[PDB]
Amino acid sequence: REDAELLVTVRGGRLRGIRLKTPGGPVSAFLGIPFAEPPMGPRRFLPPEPKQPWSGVVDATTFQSVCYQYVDTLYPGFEGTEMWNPNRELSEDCLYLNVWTPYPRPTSPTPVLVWIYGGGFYSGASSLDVYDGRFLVQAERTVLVSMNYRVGAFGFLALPGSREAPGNVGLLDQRLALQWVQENVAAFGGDPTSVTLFGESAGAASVGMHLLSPPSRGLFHRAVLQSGAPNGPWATVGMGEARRRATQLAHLVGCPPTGGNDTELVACLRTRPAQVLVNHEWHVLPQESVFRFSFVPVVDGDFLSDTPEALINAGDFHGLQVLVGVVKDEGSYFLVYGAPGFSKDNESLISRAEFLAGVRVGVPQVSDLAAEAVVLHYTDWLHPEDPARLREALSDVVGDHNVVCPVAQLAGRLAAQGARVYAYVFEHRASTLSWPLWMGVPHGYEIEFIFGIPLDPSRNYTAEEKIFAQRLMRYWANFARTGDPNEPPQWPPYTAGAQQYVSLDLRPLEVRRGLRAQACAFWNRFLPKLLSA
Amino acid sequence: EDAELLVTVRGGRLRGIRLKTPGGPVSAFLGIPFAEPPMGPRRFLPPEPKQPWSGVVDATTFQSVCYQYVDTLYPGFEGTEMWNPNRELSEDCLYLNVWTPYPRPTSPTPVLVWIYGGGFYSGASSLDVYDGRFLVQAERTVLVSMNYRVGAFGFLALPGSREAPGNVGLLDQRLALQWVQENVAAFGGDPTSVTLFGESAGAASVGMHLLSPPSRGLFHRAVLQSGAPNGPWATVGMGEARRRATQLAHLVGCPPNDTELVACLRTRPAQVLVNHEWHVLPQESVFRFSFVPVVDGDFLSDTPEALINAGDFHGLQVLVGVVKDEGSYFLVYGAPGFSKDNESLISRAEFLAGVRVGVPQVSDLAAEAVVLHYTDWLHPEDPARLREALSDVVGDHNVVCPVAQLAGRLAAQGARVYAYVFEHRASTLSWPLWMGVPHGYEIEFIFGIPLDPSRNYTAEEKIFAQRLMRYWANFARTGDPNEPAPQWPPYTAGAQQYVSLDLRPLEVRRGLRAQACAFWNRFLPKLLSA
Ligand SMILES: *[C@@H]1O[C@H](CO[C@@H]2O[C@@H](C)[C@@H](O)[C@@H](O)[C@@H]2O)[C@@H](O[C@@H]2O[C@H](CO)[C@@H](O)[C@H](O)[C@H]2NC(C)=O)[C@H](O)[C@H]1NC(C)=O
Ligand SMILES: *[C@@H]1O[C@H](CO[C@@H]2O[C@@H](C)[C@@H](O)[C@@H](O)[C@@H]2O)[C@@H](O[C@@H]2O[C@H](CO)[C@@H](O)[C@H](O)[C@H]2NC(C)=O)[C@H](O)[C@H]1NC(C)=O
Ligand SMILES: *[C@@H]1O[C@H](CO)[C@@H](O)[C@H](O)[C@H]1NC(C)=O
Ligand SMILES: *[C@@H]1O[C@H](CO)[C@@H](O)[C@H](O)[C@H]1NC(C)=O
Ligand SMILES: *[C@@H]1O[C@H](CO)[C@@H](O)[C@H](O)[C@H]1NC(C)=O
Repeated sequence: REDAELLVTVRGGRLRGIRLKTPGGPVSAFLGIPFAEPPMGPRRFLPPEPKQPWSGVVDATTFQSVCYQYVDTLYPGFEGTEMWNPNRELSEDCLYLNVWTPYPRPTSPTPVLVWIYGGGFYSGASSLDVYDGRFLVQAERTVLVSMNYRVGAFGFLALPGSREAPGNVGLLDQRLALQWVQENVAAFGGDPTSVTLFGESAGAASVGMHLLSPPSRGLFHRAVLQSGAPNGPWATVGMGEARRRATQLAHLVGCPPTGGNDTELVACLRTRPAQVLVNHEWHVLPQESVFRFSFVPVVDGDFLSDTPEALINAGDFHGLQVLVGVVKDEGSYFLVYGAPGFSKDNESLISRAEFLAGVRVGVPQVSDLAAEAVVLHYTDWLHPEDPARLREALSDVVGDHNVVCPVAQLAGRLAAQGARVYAYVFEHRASTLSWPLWMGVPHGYEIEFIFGIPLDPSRNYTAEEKIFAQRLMRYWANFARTGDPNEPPQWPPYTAGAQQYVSLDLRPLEVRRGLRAQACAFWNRFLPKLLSA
Repeated sequence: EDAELLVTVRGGRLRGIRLKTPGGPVSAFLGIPFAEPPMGPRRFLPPEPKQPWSGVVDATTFQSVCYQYVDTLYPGFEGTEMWNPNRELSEDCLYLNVWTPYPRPTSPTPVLVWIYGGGFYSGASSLDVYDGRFLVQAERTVLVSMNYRVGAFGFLALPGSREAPGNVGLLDQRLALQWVQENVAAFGGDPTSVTLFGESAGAASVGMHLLSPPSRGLFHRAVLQSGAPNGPWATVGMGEARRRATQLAHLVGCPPNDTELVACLRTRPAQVLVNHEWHVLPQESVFRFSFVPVVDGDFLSDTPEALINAGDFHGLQVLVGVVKDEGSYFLVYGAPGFSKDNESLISRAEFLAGVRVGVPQVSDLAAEAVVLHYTDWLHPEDPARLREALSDVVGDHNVVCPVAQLAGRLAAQGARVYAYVFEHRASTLSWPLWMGVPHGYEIEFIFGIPLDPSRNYTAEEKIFAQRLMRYWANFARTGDPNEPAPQWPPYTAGAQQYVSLDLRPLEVRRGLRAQACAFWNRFLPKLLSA
C-alpha cells in the first residue's frame, strides 16, 4: 500500500515524499513543497502570498522549477560553470522548498539547518546537485530545509515607495519559508526552537539581512555565512539607484510606451515575457564591472531600516552564535568574467596597464583618488610590473573588497557586541576541480565538502577528501546543535583583538590570526573616510 | 716664519696654522673673510664681496658663529652639546676655512666643500665634528667650509621687497663657492674639480645649488647626506614667508610698509630676534623651522620638486644616503611620551598625537592615512612597535622619502646616483640604545674623527672611518666611490640598489623603503589636491 514515514501533514494539507538511498543508509526527502502562491501574472514583483490549503495529498517527490534567471554562457559545456546553471526548467511558478529528514523520522525534536543558495541575487536554485541535503542528514541526523526564492528583476526590481514593486520580494520569499519552517518543521521531526540559517555568497548576504531585520530575527537561532556578507558593496543598493535601474530596464523593453506612474509602468512590465526581462537585465548597470549585479536587495527602510553597516554597528548581538569564513582565493573566479587579460584557458599573466584597468573594473564607481589608493596599496613597489604578482594582486583586490573584508568587519563587530563568533579559511583545492591552477581555491568550492558530496560513490573524490567532508559536516552540525563546532585540536572563537580563525584543509586544524588585517584596515577603516571627502 | 702657511688670495694676504694628525701635519687657514660683515643696514641683505685688505689677516683660529638659537633641552649632554655653538655668536660671521695637505700641493688637488646642517636655524663650520684635518691628510684633498647666516638673519623674507629679499643665507653659500673658484688654486686646489657635500639642511642647500643655474656652474659633483631640497621642511611659499616675517616683527615690538618694517627690525639686537624665532611657527611640531629658503622665482624659479621633475641631469654624479633611524632623534623634542631617558614606550593615544606633531599642517584625512599605513593591525597597541612606527613616520616623511624621490628622479633623468644607508651605531654614542643610529651620527666617521686618539673609537671603527673617507674621496675625484672587492652599484629607478655601510663588507640591497615612500611620494600629494 503506502509507507507511513513518507506521509506528513503540514498546516496547508497532506504531503507524500520519497525514501532516498544514501551510501550510509536511507533518508526521507520531501522535494518541491509549495510554500507560497505562484508569483505569476498580476503577482509578479509582488510580495509572496502564503500557500492556500489544499485537499488530497501533494506529491513532494522531486525538485520543482528553477526561478527564472539568466543562464551562464561563458564556457559552454564546461563543468566549472555548468554546475551552477539551472538543472530544472525555468518558471515563475518556483516558490517551493525541500525538507530532508532521517528515516525513520526522528522521535524527539532534531535541530534544523536551513540553506539559502547564492548566485549574486540573479541566479541559483535549491535543486543543484551540489546542494543535495541527503548526505548531511544521513551523516549527522539533522533536518535540512532549503527553499527557492525569486532572483533578478523578479525578485529584486524595486520602484521604492510603490506597492506594485516594493522591492526585496526575493528576501520575503525566504522569510515566508522561514515562517513555514517554524509552523511545520516539527511535523518532520525538527526542532523549531533550534534553527540554523546557512548560505553562501548572496545566500550568506541574505542570512545577514535576516539577522538585521527584526521580523526575520525571531525565526532562527544561529547563522553561518560562507563567502558573503550583507555589508558587501554588491549586496544592496540605494532607493534612487534601484529606481533608476528599474526605470531603465522598463525603458529597454518598450514599457511605458518614462517613469510616469508607478502602477502604470509596472503593469506594462507584467505583460512582458520573463525571458525578455532576463535578456535586458545586465544592460541597466551603470558601468563595466565584475562583481556587480543589477537587482539586489534595496535599502528602503522596511526590510532594512538602515544600511547593513549601520545596523551591524548599532546592533546588540548577545545570545547569537555565528560561523563565518572564506575560501582562500575569493577573487580569482570573477576575473575571467571581464577583467582584461584574464581567461581560464591560460595563465592570465597581466601587464601593469591591464592591472590598472582591472582595478577600475573590480572597484567600480569610485573616484580616481580612491582607485589610486587601491593601486598604491596593492602594488609591490620593488616589483611593480611583475605579471604573476599583478595577477595575484588584482585577485586580492576584488576578493578583499567584495568578500573577505566585508565579512571580517561583520565578524569583528558581532564579536565586540555580544555574539560568539567562529571563523575559518577554507584552503583545500578539490582533486576534481576543473578550473585552472592559478585560481587556487576559487569562490564557492567549499560547498560540496560541507554538503558531503564526496560521499557520492559515483564521484572520484579521494578517500581523504571523504574523511575531510565528514569532518566539516560534523563542524557544521555541531555548530547547529550547540553553537560551538568543537566536540564535547580546538577551534577558538573569533574576537576583535586576537582575530583567531582556523584553516580547513586535509591537515588538522591550525589557528592563525587576522583575516587579512592589513588589507581590511584599508577597506573597512580608511577608504570610507576618503569617499566622504 | 713658515712659507707654507702664507697665502695671498685676491683680497690680500693670509697667515695660517700647522695642525697635527696621527698621519702627519696639515695646513689650515681658518676664519678667512669672504664677505663684508652683514651688520647694521646690511642685515637681511645679500652678501657683499669682502673688500681687499692691507697687512696679513690672522687665519689661525675659527671665527664667530652666526647668530642662532642654542639648544637647552639636555644641558651638558654631549649628544646635544656637540651641535651647539662653540665660539661666540656674532652677526660678523661670514668667514670660511681651508684645510690642505702639508706642504701645500703643487699639482691641482680636488676640492671638497662642506655645508653644515642645523635646520637653517643653527650650525657652524667650527664644530669639532666638522674638523677637516683627517680627510685632508688621509685622502689628500682640499677641504673648504663656510659659515652662512641662519635663522631670520639668513632667511627672513618679505618677497618683492629690496629690504628683505630672502634666501640670503643661500647667497652666502654661493659667494663662498665663487670665492673658491677665484682663490682655491692659491692653496693647491683645483677649481675645476669641486664636490659639494652637506648634511641635513646642508644637503638641502646642496640640492638647491643644483637646481639654481647661477649656482650650478660653480661645482661639479654633489653629496647629500640625510637631506634633500624637496623635503617638506626645506622651503616655504611667498605668502607664508611674509606671514612669518610679519609675525616676527610684531613679537619684537615692530609695527607689522615693507621698508619701515625691516628698518624697525634692524634696530633690534640680534639676540632678540633669535628669542622669538620659534614662536612664529603655525603649529606645535617637530621638524619644522620658521625661516627656511623661500620659493620666490629668483634663486629657485619654481618649487624644488618641480625643477627635479623637469631637469636634465646627464653629466651629474650624486652620492646620497640616510642613517638607519632618521626619525628617532627628533621625537624627544615634542612627541608626547618620548625622552632619551625613558624607553619611550608610548601608548596608541600618544602615537596618534605624535602623528599630528611629526606630520604638521595636514588635513585629518591625511593623518588617518598615515595612521593606516604605519599601524600593524595585528598589534595595534604594542608600545615598542608604536615607538618604532612613529620614528618611521618622522624619518620617512622628512628625510628618507624626499631623498628617495630625488635619487629616483635624478637617476631616471641622466644622473649617475649612488645610494647608501648608514647602519653603524658608534661605540661612543651617548643617545639611548632605542634610538638606533640617529640623525647626524655618520658625519664623525666621514670626517675621520675616529682616528683622533684623544677619543675611544675601536680599532675597527678607525678602519671603518678610513673606508668611508676613501669612498667619499673616490667620488670627489672620479664620480665613482668604487676603488679604480665588493662593488657599489649605481642606484636606478627600477633596481633601486643601495649599499649598507657598517663594519661588514658592502651589502647590496633594494628599495629605500619603497613601500613607505610610495605613500609619501605618490599617493599623499594627490590626497592634498582633492
Ligand atoms: C496612477 O495610475 C493608477 C492607475 O490608474 C488606472 O490605470 C491607468 C492605466 C489609467 O487608465 C487610470 O485612469 C486608471 O484609473 C491610479 O490608480 C487608480 O486611481 C484611481 C483614483 O483613486 C482609483 O479609483 C483606482 O482604483 C486606482 N487603481 C489602482 C490603484 O489599481 C493612481 O491614482 C495613479 N497615481 C497617481 C496619480 O499618483
Ligand atoms: C590569455 O587569455 C586572454 C583571454 O583571451 C581568450 O582566451 C585565449 C585562450 C584566446 O583564445 C583568446 O583568443 C581569447 O580571447 C587574452 O586576452 C585577450 O587577448 C586578445 C588578443 O590576443 C584580445 O582580442 C581579447 O579581447 C583579450 N581578452 C580579454 C578578456 O582581455 C590574453 O592575451 C591571453 N594571454 C596569452 C595568450 O598570452
Ligand atoms: C570518475 O570515474 C570515472 C570512471 O571512469 C571517470 O571516467 C570520470 O572521470 C569520473 N566519473 C564521474 C561521474 O565524474
Ligand atoms: C614707507 O616708508 C617709506 C620710506 O621712507 C616712505 O617713503 C613711505 O611714505 C612709506 N609708505 C607708504 C607711502 O605707503
Ligand atoms: C673615553 O674617551 C673619553 C673622551 O670622549 C674620556 O672622557 C674617557 O675617560 C675615555 N674612557 C674611559 C673609560 O675613561
